[PDB]
Amino acid sequence: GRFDNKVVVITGAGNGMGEAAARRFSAEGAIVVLADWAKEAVDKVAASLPKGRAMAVHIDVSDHVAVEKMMNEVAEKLGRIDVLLNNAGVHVAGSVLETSIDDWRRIAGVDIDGVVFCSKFALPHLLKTKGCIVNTASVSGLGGDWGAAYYCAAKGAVVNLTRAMALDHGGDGVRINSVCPSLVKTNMTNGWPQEIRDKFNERIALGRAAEPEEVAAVMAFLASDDASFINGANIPVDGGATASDGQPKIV
Amino acid sequence: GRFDNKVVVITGAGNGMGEAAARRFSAEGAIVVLADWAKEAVDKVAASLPKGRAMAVHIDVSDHVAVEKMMNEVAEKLGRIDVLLNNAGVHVAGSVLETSIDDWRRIAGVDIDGVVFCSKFALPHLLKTKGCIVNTASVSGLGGDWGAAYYCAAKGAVVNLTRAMALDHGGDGVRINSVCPSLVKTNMTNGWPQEIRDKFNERIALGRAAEPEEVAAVMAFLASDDASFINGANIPVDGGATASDGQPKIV
Amino acid sequence: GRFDNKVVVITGAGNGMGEAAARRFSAEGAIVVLADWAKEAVDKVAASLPKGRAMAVHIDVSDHVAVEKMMNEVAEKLGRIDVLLNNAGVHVAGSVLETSIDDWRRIAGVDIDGVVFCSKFALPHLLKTKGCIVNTASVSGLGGDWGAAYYCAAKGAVVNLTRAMALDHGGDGVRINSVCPSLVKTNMTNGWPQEIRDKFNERIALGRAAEPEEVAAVMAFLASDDASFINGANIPVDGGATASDGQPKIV
Amino acid sequence: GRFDNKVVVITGAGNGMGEAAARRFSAEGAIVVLADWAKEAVDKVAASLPKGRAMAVHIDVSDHVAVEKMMNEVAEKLGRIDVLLNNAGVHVAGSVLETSIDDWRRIAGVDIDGVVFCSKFALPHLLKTKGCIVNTASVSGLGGDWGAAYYCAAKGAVVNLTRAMALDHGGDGVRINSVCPSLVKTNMTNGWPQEIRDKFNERIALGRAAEPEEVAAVMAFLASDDASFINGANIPVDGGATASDGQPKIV
Ligand SMILES: NC(=O)c1ccc[n+]([C@@H]2O[C@H](COP(=O)([O-])OP(=O)(O)OC[C@H]3O[C@@H](n4cnc5c(N)ncnc54)[C@H](O)[C@@H]3O)[C@@H](O)[C@H]2O)c1
Ligand SMILES: NC(=O)c1ccc[n+]([C@@H]2O[C@H](COP(=O)([O-])OP(=O)(O)OC[C@H]3O[C@@H](n4cnc5c(N)ncnc54)[C@H](O)[C@@H]3O)[C@@H](O)[C@H]2O)c1
Ligand SMILES: NC(=O)c1ccc[n+]([C@@H]2O[C@H](COP(=O)([O-])OP(=O)(O)OC[C@H]3O[C@@H](n4cnc5c(N)ncnc54)[C@H](O)[C@@H]3O)[C@@H](O)[C@H]2O)c1
Ligand SMILES: NC(=O)c1ccc[n+]([C@@H]2O[C@H](COP(=O)([O-])OP(=O)(O)OC[C@H]3O[C@@H](n4cnc5c(N)ncnc54)[C@H](O)[C@@H]3O)[C@@H](O)[C@H]2O)c1
Ligand SMILES: Nc1ncnc2c1ncn2[C@@H]1O[C@H](COP(=O)(O)OP(=O)(O)O)[C@@H](O)[C@H]1O
Ligand SMILES: Nc1ncnc2c1ncn2[C@@H]1O[C@H](COP(=O)(O)OP(=O)(O)O)[C@@H](O)[C@H]1O
Repeated sequence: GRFDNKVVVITGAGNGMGEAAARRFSAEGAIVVLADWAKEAVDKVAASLPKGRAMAVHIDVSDHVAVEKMMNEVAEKLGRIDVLLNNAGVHVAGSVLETSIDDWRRIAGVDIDGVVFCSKFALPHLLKTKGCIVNTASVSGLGGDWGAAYYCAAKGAVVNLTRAMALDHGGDGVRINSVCPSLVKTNMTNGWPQEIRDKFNERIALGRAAEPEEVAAVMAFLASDDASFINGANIPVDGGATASDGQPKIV
Repeated sequence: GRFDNKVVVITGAGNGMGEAAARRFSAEGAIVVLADWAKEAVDKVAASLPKGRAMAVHIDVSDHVAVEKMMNEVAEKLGRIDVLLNNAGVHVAGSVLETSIDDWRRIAGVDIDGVVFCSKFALPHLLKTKGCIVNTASVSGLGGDWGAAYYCAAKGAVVNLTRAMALDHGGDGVRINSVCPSLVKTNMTNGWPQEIRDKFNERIALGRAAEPEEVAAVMAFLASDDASFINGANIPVDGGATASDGQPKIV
Repeated sequence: GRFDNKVVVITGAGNGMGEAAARRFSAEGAIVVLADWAKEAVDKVAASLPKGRAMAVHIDVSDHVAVEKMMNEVAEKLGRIDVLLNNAGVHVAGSVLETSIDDWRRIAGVDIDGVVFCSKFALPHLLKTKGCIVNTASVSGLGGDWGAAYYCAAKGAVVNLTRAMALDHGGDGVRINSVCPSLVKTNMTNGWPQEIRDKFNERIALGRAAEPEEVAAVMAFLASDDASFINGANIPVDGGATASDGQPKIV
Repeated sequence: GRFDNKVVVITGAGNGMGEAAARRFSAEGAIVVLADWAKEAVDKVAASLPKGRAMAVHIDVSDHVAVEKMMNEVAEKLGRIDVLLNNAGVHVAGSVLETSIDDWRRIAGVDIDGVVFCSKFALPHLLKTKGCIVNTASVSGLGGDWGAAYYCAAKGAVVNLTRAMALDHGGDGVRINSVCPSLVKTNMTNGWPQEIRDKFNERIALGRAAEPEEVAAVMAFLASDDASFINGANIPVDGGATASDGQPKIV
């Protein structure tokens, strides 16, 4: 019962890590708000969890007015917010020469503005509960990739905003951390050519992709009392990916 | 002259480190495009430099339409672009709880969008000259501050965009690097109280604020042949600030 | 019990975070080997734990002959090794100009050699259990201090040895990670003056020193199944210390 | 004449980067001490440089008594030391399971003790000239490699000792920085199988190995007045290697 009666708001709750986060927190006694643009996935997850202990909601995290209303209505209806998981995301592939101003606006709106807005509007509620924030960043926020320029800029914004907010609020009893996953098994990635999955298994020392549960576990730890002295941290959940200096594996 | 007949585009060239960069590159033979939204300031710097070797451009770098036009106009008139200094920036002080959505739009528009747009629209021209980009990020992009949340997110994006674009374009002969200053003596920090400045002399092991010329020296180095194997680097120009683990002096 | 019948070897187990780790793992069902060169201290901790579930080993971990023997003796008697906590450490204060070659030999022998030897001689046993290593490094290994030069070099080695061994062994089912505390309330720092401790409450955003139990909590997490995809990570347990760019508070 | 009449002591002066460093500094007016275990290479380089402006000397940098005598004799004979280049090195290949205690002693003696000892004994001389230190670290000190455990520990010690010493001495006017090269063209590496050199050209965005001159250039910059505000920095000279989060290049 690590999260007994704690109110956990999950943005991007309809993706693999979002759903694994929702089930892990629920299993540990949390009341879970599954917030997402899309309705089907979060409605199905919410319906699968204990009645009265899960609600699905529509949100555009790129919309600060909608975000502010969502955060106040959750606090009004459930009386508290204890945990924010900023798990919404969009990915676009390409260099800045292969990706449009529009692509940049899309990445920035969800991957940066979403973290800024949901953290700003949850914080007054988190300050009352001495709750915490866990951002879903990425190894792509700790270092660059080939062919994901906008994505790397945005997750780099999330990684450093995590540090800055942690300094601003940690002394008022609200810890702010991120998880920085590498390759996570979804149907997107299960479908990838074998040649591509092999290149990931070579660069990742554990030699496999993460299960979404393996990332949700770290999110749950970082929201737990055991993480009482972890603040402003960007935890690589990457089987060793970012532990390399970038030099090739030779035997 | 290290920069003899090289076209150097410098955003935020009307003041501080941009101005110091304009004088240093001009002294070393560069033709300098001075871009700024402070029309009088940038006109004065432009006019102070050798006739026919400097042109002022009145531009808000947050405007992708204006930026695209400037980069193509410069290329047409001067026949080339060798160096982009993404130096234009604005600061705002406070946590996300003390700074408005409008403060965020101002920070993100100049400090992220301006870097993204100027990089994107210069790059086709830099690919022809095998030129380079030097972003002015900040130590505020390599880690967090207390009370500059939006600025830290923005410079966070600049730091990781520097890495990603370096991976994308280095193989095509275009190096992308940043300088990451700590306290520099400019209009951006001239209002900051004495007790904060005194704490900077403690946290910076060199025991003083930087002169703008000291950062312009590193921008010139990073645009030089001597930096031919430096790519995707965020060079701290901070007198040791980021070298510290954040702990106070042990003795 | 998360660690039911797991053999956990803990260096520096007679005091501070090693002791707290011994109690936490023991509480969670571990059989604990308590290694220390403080024979009375480690005997007292060992004797305080459940009978037949703890053994004290009087060892100087800087001694590769003694370390090789302990690791093989433990494996013989207990039939397995599941977890190594490389926690033993000594501190010395000063620049290289104020600390002797003998100070360096003491720092390097315990703080680097001891980690290297214990890791090397445990690893054949951890490969059989698909166990893990948790190094106790320091924020003093992720960046510099004023006046702990030798200690910073040593913890520097621990941090990057953690990354390299993670790449070497993660694919064989052995995860290698560190915890990087800042100020923790132990014998190592109990002599440090009040003015320095007060500065720590400023530089640590949580505004307090860590309890040893708060670091032992993260060691237990990193040795747990919930850390199944964390490998080669240097987890800061520093209340935000390393999240800062080193600058003093901006407001 | 950037280094006119400045006394530059280069350890490891007989290797590719050592010789390129010696020629670059000499070209800029330096008086160069070429210090190395081996005699032939440094004698030949010294004999090739202006008479009265270069001397070759034997040193074991693993020997603190010999190092201390060398530093005092250079200061006695030439009257000053302005620059230390800590460029001595030994590499060993393998995990900790493939490399002996002896291998560790060899790596630690030259790659750590050499930097500690030469910096300790030069410093009193550098404090009189407000000179500087440039450590030859490695990307292998900024992150791990597969199959170089001891090497990664040692260069990780050099990277963090650089930070610590920079904090200790930068306020007394002695800046301390490192260069962190990746693959550098030598005959060792020119001879490598094409399959291995291809894997380096893939991970390095510039798509090639560094010339030793490209690393020497960065050493010369970091010792120059242009680097007046760079202190405690570990400059990647790696064509982008460490700019990657470790994820594979996919197209
Ligand atoms: N001063 C410091 O201590 C410090 C520290 C770290 C980094 N920086 C960065 O250094 C860069 C230069 O700032 P500075 O300290 O020289 O300040 P400054 O005020 O002296 O100069 C900044 C210049 O940028 C221009 N500018 C701002 N927004 C613009 C826009 N939208 N379009 C065009 N021009 C614009 C301003 O008019 C001004 O001339 C910024 O990116 C800043 O964030 C400053
Ligand atoms: N949207 C825009 O077009 C826009 C927005 C911001 C500012 N600007 C331009 O910036 C310029 C200044 O406007 P502002 O409101 O930012 O300015 P301001 O009056 O706030 O002054 C800007 C900075 O200059 C410093 N300063 C004052 N006197 C100075 C002097 N003699 N020399 C150098 N620095 C001096 C101030 O202390 C301050 O740090 C104008 O040209 C304005 O058009 C453009
Ligand atoms: N206390 C802090 O603020 C702090 C901060 C960061 C990291 N650390 C690290 O935490 C670890 C634990 O230290 P602590 O703070 O719990 O101190 P402590 O003094 O409470 O415990 C350290 C223990 O290690 C033992 N030890 C030392 N050298 C040994 C050797 N050669 N062989 C065997 N045992 C040996 C000591 O006898 C002692 O029991 C160390 O590696 C230390 O560097 C301490
Ligand atoms: N070469 C070796 O074998 C070696 C070297 C160092 C110490 N040790 C062992 O460490 C132990 C202590 O020796 P030392 O000289 O390091 O000790 P010490 O007298 O310096 O005390 C060690 C630490 O314990 C603290 N302390 C004092 N009273 C305490 C108490 N009642 N409970 C808990 N902590 C207390 C002290 O303030 C100090 O921080 C001995 O068992 C000694 O054999 C081993
Ligand atoms: N504007 C938005 N507001 C709220 N949630 C959003 C928004 N944009 C994307 N999301 C959600 O973020 C989650 C993560 O997106 P993504 O990383 O693309 O997941 P997946 O790869 O599994 O499709 C999704 O559930 C998606 O619907
Ligand atoms: N104990 C030592 N004292 C002084 N110089 C040393 C010592 N050990 C190695 N060196 C020198 O360090 C330099 C760099 O070594 P290394 O990296 O192996 O160079 P290379 O790969 O070109 O042979 C060499 O010139 C070598 O002789």
